[PDB]
Amino acid sequence: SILDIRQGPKEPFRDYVDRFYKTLRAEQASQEVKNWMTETLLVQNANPDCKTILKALGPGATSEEMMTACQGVGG
Amino acid sequence: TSILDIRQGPKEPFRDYVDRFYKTLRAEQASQEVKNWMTETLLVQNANPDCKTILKALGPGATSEEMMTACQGVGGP
Amino acid sequence: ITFEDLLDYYGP
Repeated sequence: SILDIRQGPKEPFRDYVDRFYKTLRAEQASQEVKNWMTETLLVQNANPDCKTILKALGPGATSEEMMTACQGVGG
Repeated sequence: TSILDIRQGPKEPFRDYVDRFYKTLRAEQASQEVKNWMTETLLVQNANPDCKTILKALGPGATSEEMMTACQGVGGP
Repeated sequence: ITFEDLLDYYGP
């Protein structure tokens, strides 16, 4: 499921987001729901270090903004 | 024709809101697991303030019957 | 509750 795509504790955020979008390709959902998934579920399933940053971005944050904020986490 | 459109009115009976949520979710394109997750998260998230408070205090272990009854004192007809 | 709970509550 897309529900279960979850970031590993030291998984680079870019790798996780790539896995999330890849699973989303074959997920049965409206584009509206898919988009909402990338704004909400993607944050909920992020690792503790990334989630802290993502929550500070505020509701309305897009995956592009998230990428900028989190890609550098863990070097 | 989207579950994302379903939000409880401030005066809307909780039973009426769940009815709309259910019927909309039936028609929504999603896996059963995603529909289950939608129910576990959106139904409470999109409830009005007082019903949301009651539902959260009840906790996720609450049954449908208990849930309906617990919220039936909020709002109008 | 889940969608299956709602299915059980309301029926079809």
